[PDB]
Amino acid sequence: TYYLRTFGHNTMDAVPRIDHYRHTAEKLLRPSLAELHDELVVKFGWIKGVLVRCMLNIWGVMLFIRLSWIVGQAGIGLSVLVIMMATVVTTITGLSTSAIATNGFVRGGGAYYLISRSLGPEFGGAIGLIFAFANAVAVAMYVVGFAETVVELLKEHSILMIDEINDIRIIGAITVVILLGISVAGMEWEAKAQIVLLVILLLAIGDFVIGTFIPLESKKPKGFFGYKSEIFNENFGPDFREEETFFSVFAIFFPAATGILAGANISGDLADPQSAIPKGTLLAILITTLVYVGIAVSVGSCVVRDATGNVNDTIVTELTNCTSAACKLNFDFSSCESSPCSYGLMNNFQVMSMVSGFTPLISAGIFSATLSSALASLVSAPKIFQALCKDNIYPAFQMFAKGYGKNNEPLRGYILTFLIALGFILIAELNVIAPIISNFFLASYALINFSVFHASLAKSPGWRPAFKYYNMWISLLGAILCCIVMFVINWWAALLTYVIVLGLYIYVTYKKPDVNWGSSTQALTYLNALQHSIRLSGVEDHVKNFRPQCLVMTGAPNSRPALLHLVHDFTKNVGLMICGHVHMGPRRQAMKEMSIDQAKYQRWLIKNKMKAFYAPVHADDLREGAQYLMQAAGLGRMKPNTLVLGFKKDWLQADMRDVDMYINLFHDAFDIQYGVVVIRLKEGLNTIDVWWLFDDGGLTLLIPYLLTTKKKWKDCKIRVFIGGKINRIDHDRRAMATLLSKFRIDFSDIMVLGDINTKPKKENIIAFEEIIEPYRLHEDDKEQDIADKMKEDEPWRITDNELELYKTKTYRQIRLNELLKEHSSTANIIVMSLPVARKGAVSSALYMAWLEALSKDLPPILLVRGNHQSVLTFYS
Amino acid sequence: TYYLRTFGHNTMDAVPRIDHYRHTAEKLLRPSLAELHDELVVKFGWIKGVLVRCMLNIWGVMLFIRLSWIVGQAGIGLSVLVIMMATVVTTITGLSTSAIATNGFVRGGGAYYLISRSLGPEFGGAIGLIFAFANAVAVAMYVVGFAETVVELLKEHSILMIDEINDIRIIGAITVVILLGISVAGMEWEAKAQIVLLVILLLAIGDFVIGTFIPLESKKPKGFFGYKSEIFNENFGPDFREEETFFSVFAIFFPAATGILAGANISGDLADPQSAIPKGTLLAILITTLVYVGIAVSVGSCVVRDATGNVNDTIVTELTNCTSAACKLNFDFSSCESSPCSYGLMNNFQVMSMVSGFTPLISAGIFSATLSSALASLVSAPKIFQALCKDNIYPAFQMFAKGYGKNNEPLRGYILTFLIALGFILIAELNVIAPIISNFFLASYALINFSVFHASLAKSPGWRPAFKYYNMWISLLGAILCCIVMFVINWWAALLTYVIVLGLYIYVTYKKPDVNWGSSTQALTYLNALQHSIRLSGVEDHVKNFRPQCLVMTGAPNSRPALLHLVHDFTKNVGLMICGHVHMGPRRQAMKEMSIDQAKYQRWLIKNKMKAFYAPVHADDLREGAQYLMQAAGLGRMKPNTLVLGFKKDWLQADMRDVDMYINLFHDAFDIQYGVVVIRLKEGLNTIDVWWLFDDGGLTLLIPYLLTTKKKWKDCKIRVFIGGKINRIDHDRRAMATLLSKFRIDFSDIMVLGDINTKPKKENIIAFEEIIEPYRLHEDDKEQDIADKMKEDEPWRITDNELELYKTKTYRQIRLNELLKEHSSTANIIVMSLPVARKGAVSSALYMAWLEALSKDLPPILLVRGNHQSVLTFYS
Ligand SMILES: CCCCNc1cc(C(=O)O)cc(S(N)(=O)=O)c1Oc1ccccc1
Ligand SMILES: CCCCNc1cc(C(=O)O)cc(S(N)(=O)=O)c1Oc1ccccc1
Ligand SMILES: [Cl-]
Ligand SMILES: [Cl-]
Ligand SMILES: [K+]
Ligand SMILES: [K+]
Ligand code: NA
Ligand code: NA
Repeated sequence: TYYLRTFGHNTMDAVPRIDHYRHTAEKLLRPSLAELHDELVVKFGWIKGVLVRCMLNIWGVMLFIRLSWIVGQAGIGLSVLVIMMATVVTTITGLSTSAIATNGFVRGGGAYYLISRSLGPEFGGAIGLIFAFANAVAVAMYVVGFAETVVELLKEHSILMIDEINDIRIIGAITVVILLGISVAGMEWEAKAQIVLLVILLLAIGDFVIGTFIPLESKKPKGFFGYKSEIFNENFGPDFREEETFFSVFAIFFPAATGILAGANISGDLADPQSAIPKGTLLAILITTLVYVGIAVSVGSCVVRDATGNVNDTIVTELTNCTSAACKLNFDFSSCESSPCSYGLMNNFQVMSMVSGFTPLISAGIFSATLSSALASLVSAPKIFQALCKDNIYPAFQMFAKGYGKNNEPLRGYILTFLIALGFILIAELNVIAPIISNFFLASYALINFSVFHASLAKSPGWRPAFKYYNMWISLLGAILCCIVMFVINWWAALLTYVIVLGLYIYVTYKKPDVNWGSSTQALTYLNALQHSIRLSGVEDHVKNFRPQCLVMTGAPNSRPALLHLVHDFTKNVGLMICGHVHMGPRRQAMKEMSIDQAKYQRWLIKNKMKAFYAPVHADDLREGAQYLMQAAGLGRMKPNTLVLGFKKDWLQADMRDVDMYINLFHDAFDIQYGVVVIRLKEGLNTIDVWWLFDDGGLTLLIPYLLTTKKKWKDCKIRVFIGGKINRIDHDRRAMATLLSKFRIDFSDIMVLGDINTKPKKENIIAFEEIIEPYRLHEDDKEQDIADKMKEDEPWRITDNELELYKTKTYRQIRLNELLKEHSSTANIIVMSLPVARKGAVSSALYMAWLEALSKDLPPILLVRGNHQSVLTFYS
Repeated sequence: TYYLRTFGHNTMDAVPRIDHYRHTAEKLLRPSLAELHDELVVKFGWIKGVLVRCMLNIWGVMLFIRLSWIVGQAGIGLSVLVIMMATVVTTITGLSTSAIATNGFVRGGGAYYLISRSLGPEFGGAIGLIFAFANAVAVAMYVVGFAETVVELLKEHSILMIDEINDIRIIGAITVVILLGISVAGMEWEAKAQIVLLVILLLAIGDFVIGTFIPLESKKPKGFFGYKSEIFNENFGPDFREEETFFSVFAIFFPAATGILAGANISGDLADPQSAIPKGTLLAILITTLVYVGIAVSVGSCVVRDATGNVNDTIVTELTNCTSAACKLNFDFSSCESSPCSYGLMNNFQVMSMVSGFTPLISAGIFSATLSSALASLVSAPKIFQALCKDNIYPAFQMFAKGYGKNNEPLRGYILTFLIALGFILIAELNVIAPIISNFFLASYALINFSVFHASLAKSPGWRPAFKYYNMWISLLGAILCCIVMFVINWWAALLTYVIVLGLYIYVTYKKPDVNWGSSTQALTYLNALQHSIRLSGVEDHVKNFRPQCLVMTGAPNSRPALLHLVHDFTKNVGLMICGHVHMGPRRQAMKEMSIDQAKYQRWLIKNKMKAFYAPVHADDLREGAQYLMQAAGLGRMKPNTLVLGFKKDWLQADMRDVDMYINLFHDAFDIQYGVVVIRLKEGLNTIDVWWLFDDGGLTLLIPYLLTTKKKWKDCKIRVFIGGKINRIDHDRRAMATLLSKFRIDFSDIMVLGDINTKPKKENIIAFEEIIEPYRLHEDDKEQDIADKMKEDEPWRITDNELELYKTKTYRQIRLNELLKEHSSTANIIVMSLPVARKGAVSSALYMAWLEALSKDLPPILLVRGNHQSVLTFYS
């Protein structure tokens, strides 16, 4: 029966499957909500790819040469502490790297890809460039270590080509060329070389361990004695026998702990990360740390610090106190504290190859240790560089993004890193440059830990690490410790690397590349905005804290640029600006139109440096869309309180439905207690005159003050016009002066006008009547059928009863325009009180004609009507 | 002739008057917008009340006693440097005080009133308590200085009552009693006493200056020589003949620079501030600094450092070189370096009373200098205390706010400060206390400067200070310098004062007093929220940055508390919660209802730790108000994307118009790309089962993950139910497991059901039909009048054609409820996919019955339908 078929076969709705969430690597092409609702070649495992590579990269030129010197200059306990501090740093860094790795599929590159996809392209580009350069230099430094041991073994025998430095450069160039050859040959060959070096190095470590368990009398003159408790108690203690300190020993040891990201830098060639990187990196760190601690302890409890290389030392046991621990085992290697004696645990770096068995085996271990790390860094650098260049963060380096072969191999990057390493090898004296490279590595580790902390601070639902044990405070502590260790090693190198990081960050944030990766920075932006708004929602309103929160019915924010600039003038950095656009038409097309317009106009607002919000709505007409915006726009206490309208210039030649809707917008704004600002200015193209004739709470006074508080209008002086009575001009002038001095509003002059409430000129009244003519109802000259006109061609038709009952207001508007023409004709901008027409008593056409008559033939003028709630105060 | 009357007489709209902005000190007030729209005893001047008080408070014990010691230890140049540094601190503090005091009317109080009204009651209360205590201690300090000079002048004669440390207390108690008496007498009496002390002190200064232009041979054995250029060139340079440094000298000098707020603590008795405090304080600071500099230079270029007072010191032109500025004038006061000589600039503090003429005049200058400052502190402390107590910030001190007499005089505070000063006088050894009091004053000054900087960083339109020359960077610099100077003297005193300020601030912010003064803190809250939202508006959306932005149709947010808590569970700290309320009725009453409910419900939300926004609207019905909210609610990119509704539990016993409106809310949400979440739980009042059978983009999966994120559901494990095919259970289960492992969604078990698509039980289908019957159209048994029935009692009437076209979907809902009953009966919460009914094809009643049949008789269940835009991702 079909009752037992595939669920979801008898419906259009699709069951969840991986094909709906897969970008490119289809099935059923998951149905849209409308369709359901609308009316009808080389891959490595974690062992060979991560564990082995990190293992080899960590173990370099120090495990077999300089570690004994460290256990000599500092005690066994102090050496263990030095090891454990860097181990803690690398362990926290590895935990953070794992947490970043288990968040999603990592395409290619290493630490760069993780950092850039975690917290964006600025830190990402900075750390990518710095880490790539650090690996390129580390190639030269490991090769220089190889050259040093080669020339040392040649000088031990009878062989020398040129001066020691020149021979070092000559051999190092050859080895770097050979390493470039192996790297170019491909990744499988690199892996084979890596595993053979791993087995040789493990054999060398076993050789050393077996050697320390078989003491011989030939090495008795040396420091070798074979795990004598006297040596243990003697070497346990900080004997710094030169211009050396604990911090300097830590600075010397720290480069050994690096290389933890060799496996993570291969992510572009791993079978799958999110399973390989975490366990491989953690196991590598654990094993390397255990080996370091064990070998340090063994060499400290088996070799004495000072030793004289002569069989002439005797064990006769003659009369001697010999409080030192050298004599307790025998008289060999004693009393070379007066003059510099040849060797021991403080003057010999070959002691590792001494206390062992087969010494050429230890030399081969040296070669393998220093060459595996160089190969790892030489592979690591171009992968990171190519991953960063594919993103085109720095357009100048686009050439190095190319790949070759079946597996994308950056041969240009290989050539570039080979050239950089070769250049740094010819110098061959890199002890000055080593702290800078260590600080670069530390900066990369610190920003990895900060990446985890920052992604955990922002609470993005898409953070979701698969790897547990990644506490955010532990990662923040790891970043802090990385910075501290960076400063401990060569303070000025740390300052310089901070300078480079900051400069690259600024350059990237100025270039502003067009990439969107869902970084933790954007999530943190959202979280900050939400938390700040929630905090603001609990703040009680107060009069001194009032701001003009303006909703402007600009439609497209491009139609009236000058108007939007003017509104921005008294809103930018003070209050809120919402650009309201109402879209009409069929719903399906209008939704797409709004989606396109939102992006386009928000981008235009950002590009033109406007601090405005775009608020598009869909409604059947302008009035109800404005109703939507005036009822619901905003969030919490950031809702608008003022409606800003551009003057309807074409109302004379337009359908009176449109002007009726304009005036109804006025009425609705007054209905829900909004202030209204009407702006009339010439869109084609020093005093600010404020005619404050009616008390609206002070909005018509507050707007021009905010105008003068900006640099654009800083040179314009506010002068005030108020209404008064003749023969009392000075009294009212002084009252106004004291009133706005209590408001601390700077003014240049106050003009009291007594010519208001006087009949305007005959020509002006004739012109107003001529303008009014085609909108009169003329009920006096008509029969009772005019009531039908009052319900069909209306309520915009102008009646005779209201034209006679409001003739005072009409004359006041005309006379006020005459006064504005006579006085404020040469003002930069005019702010004037906006008349309020009582709803249900004044037709739309009469209101619009009042505004036209009052505003005609004037410089930029603002008609303002406040909410009649107090907006100013003179109380503290 | 009425055309020339008062403007605004023939209209209802008023003209701007002072009475419209006056709290209590009439007229007809300002007419409301609705009315125009809706259809039918001691006061001081700045000279006496500020300038004199500040000059008297600044000049204390040091001006006439220890200034010479400072000029002796440090050089003339370093003395001028110390004076200028303290002057810079006090001048920036005075500019900041001026800027704060020229904003609004300052009722009473002093620096407390300014600080509290500028940046709120927390810092305000802290600094009020600290400054009041500091002035109370300073009373005892100045009284102790007066007692010390009295006892010194008594010991110069043969008079002595008891041991010096006890005679000091005996005299100091008497002087503090007399000071309390004169303070209690009244303001006018205190002013007269201050004026006479000012004239006596000016006479003493003139005495010193007149006596320095009169070199007498009787004072020649001492350091007095009378402006010899050798002394000028010799008294430069820092010769510290003790364990004293430059910083210690500065610490000794700084208490002389304080007292700059004496005229600002009298603000409650000034004729008018905003004009008295600025000019008076600045002029007082300038005058005091000029006098300090002149006195330092004069006494440095006139008196030598060391002087062995003896007539036997003569200069008979003996054979000697003596390359020092002692013999160049004469042999007097020469060679007292082997043993400490009796006096001079370094060993004498009475040198001021010696250089001058009449010496008792200088002693009276000492007395006036100490007593005027003590009186100023004793007056200022209770004024600040009673201003702080009138606000009830600390309700334990409410008894100290009451005043007696015509002018409100805090007599209780007077007794309190008298008792504190008397207690500190009995100790009589306050040199340990001194750094604490200096640090208290410095903290007060620093927070004044920070008040100006804060009010300038926030850009409140109501900041508007009347005093220019108040650059905010200079104020920030002054605050930083005040902190630095606080640290320079007695670092641990600075730590202690920071501890007290921090503790008082925490206590006040925990007590949360009910005041609202329009502080700069609230303005900065608004500015920060706006800036963060503007920054967020320029952030491109990404899939892994998606958050659930939910608009919940709660109505009153306390009607369904369990539903509100559940929505909060997956919204708190992640995404946005908007509580939508639709208000109906007449507009005039509904606006007032909305205004009341906004405050009430926002306060209720805050008081229950809910991070939700209240969004009330006025609309004709629920549907169009919800349309308002879905179209316009939110600011920028912080707009809702999901609609959350509670289940209509009473839909059976309700008018079908309401349920039709509910289902139309569903359809409208689906129309504009909104997810819908339906929640059905018992309002009366461990696994999370997710039955997500259709791919909505992942919202049905994302919500219960966010549920498990919270600590309330941290013990609940997500287990998943999907629809599959029999005999392919394991393959589908594995596919689901890998899909949600790529999503990093932790699950306990996956259950695949093949029993879906099978016919439900007979009893359940019978019950569904019985519930359905009352809303059936039954057109098969009727005539063409059913078409009219399908237009009036409609479109909620259920047709037979759709009941047959969607019988499979009905059976699926019933069967799914059976499966939920048998499987998820014990779950803590159930999340299930929400069926999508195609608009125009399924009646409202059929859709509601589908939901009811699906979710009936179950634990708390969520029906979720996502946007069908991708919400999860497995890409990094
Ligand atoms: C940034 C680390 C890159 C390799 N450099 C580093 C590696 C190791 C090691 O153990 O991997 C040990 C040392 S060190 N302190 O010399 O013993 C190294 O410092 C060098 C090496 C050679 C030239 C100059 C500095
Ligand atoms: C916080 C300031 C309160 C007054 N105390 C202060 C005032 C003046 C002055 O000139 O007004 C000078 C000094 S001084 N020369 O440093 O001792 C004063 O320190 C004293 C005074 C007496 C007892 C202990 C400390
Ligand atoms: Cl690394
Ligand atoms: Cl003060
Ligand atoms: K290493
Ligand atoms: K003083
Ligand atoms: Na290596
Ligand atoms: Na004084």
